[PDB]
Amino acid sequence: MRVAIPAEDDRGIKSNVSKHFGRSRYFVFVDIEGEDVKNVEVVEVPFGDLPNFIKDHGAKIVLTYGIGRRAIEYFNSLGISVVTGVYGRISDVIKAFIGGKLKIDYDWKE
Amino acid sequence: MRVAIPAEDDRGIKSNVSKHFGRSRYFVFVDIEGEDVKNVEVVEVPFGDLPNFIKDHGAKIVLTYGIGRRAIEYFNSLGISVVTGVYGRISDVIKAFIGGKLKIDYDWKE
Repeated sequence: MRVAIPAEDDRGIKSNVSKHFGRSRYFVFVDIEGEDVKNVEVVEVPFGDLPNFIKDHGAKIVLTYGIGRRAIEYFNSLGISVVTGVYGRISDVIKAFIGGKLKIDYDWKE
Repeated sequence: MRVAIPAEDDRGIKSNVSKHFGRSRYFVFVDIEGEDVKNVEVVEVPFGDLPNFIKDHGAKIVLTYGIGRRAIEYFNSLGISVVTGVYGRISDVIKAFIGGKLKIDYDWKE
């Protein structure tokens, strides 16, 4: 399926998850088929804009560090699932995600 | 992909989303391919048990009404996304989910 990830840099799968969704200016869209990463797409954000931006790009899951409750709810209303507390290099996150061992910062709100 | 939903009854896609994940005794697993529902599987729960139960059944998304923060985090650590605030007949939820128009109870915590 297609997974969306806010990036800190325009470095694609070598960038880190941006700590603030919403203020982030690059997103990485990763097409996953089984254990296999079939496509990486690295685009920039323009300027419920952001959620609609993500939905318009086909992403059905969003992996983020921090994101507001309202944004999560807006995502959810669009049938999009959000994972919070994710940090680190996006390449590592995608490998963790595929293998059921994601590293979550439980304390991302404090 | 495969979506897991806690059911109030053993009525499958005719049951409602159970209002309490965790105390629920039936789950519905729905295989979705595009706009198409390819398979429905209606099983019962035994007796991070529940999350592992869901992961062991191949579900990568969980749609729930209420669920605890700890359970969500545990799901997330297993690379599983959770949607909260979902209620109603499971057949209606699945149709909403596929079309980007899910109806969310923003106030499911109060």
